[PDB]
Amino acid sequence: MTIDEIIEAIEKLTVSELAELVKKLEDKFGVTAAAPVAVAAAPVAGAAAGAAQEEKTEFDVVLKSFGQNKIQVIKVVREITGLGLKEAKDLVEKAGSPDAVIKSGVSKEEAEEIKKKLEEAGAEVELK
Amino acid sequence: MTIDEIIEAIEKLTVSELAELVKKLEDKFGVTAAAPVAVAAAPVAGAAAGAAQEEKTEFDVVLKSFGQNKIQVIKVVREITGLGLKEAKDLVEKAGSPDAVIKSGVSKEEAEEIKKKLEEAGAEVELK
Amino acid sequence: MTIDEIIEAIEKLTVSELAELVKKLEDKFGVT
Amino acid sequence: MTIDEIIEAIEKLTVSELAELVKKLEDKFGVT
Repeated sequence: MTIDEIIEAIEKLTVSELAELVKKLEDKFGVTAAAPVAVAAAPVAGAAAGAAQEEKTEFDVVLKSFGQNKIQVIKVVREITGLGLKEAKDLVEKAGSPDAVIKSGVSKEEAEEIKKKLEEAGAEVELK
Repeated sequence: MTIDEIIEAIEKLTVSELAELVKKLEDKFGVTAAAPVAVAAAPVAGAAAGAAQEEKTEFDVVLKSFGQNKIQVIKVVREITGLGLKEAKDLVEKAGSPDAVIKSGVSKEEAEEIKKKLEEAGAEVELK
Repeated sequence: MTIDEIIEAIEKLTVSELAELVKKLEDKFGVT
Repeated sequence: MTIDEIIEAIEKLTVSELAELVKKLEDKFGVT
């Protein structure tokens, strides 16, 4: 294949394939020698990540409100994301804001499982 | 957050999130300074890509056969993957093999869509 | 977003700390 | 697998070709 032909093939990979491809280069060639593809492909995967959110092939969980149990909503957020306390309260308290995104790149199913576990905490969630 | 803590959060990210995280650092810091995270995170995303496949949150399309239509089938694989002739022929000829994976990391619909087009050219496809 | 929370945490790290985040990650995923 | 097809193509590239692939990708996605 041409370099350009390989670039268009790389451009057609799913975010997961790109990740696997890179991981596979790192194991085979070592972190140092594989680094060029790692940094060169991250933007491509980042693009695929975004294109999947706009094509609804993946979804995210936006917090519309933490309700009356801010602390209980933050609990679920920590459980989910692993964020420390400060940062989790920071993310939760950004509710209502478009980037109060708890998680993205998930399946509708998983988004539903998250939306519910969050709502069970008295928060209003919106799956985008 | 703790480093161990930051690390735990990253292990909780989706392939798409890690991909977008790396890309933001690159746009923010430049490919040279962001390189460390790019290389160190790829395996994390690779592990998440494999996890999604195992948990059925993402699916792949596997070629079980191409039949008498090796040519037409290679045409579709080339269409879907952008692989060149040689490479496309190589993969198609791997039909029946576990690694005759035409595409992975896709959604059930996309996987279905792909399965359709391949079966249309004379192939026998399995969605996993 | 959650990723933004991680980034802000990462850019706060010192170069020595960042180096430790990286070794560990690479360590935990069989990196060479 | 398809990615294995791409990996085999990448490792057959000369060091100048790999660099050209890298330069192009970064370029197209606005990398600095």
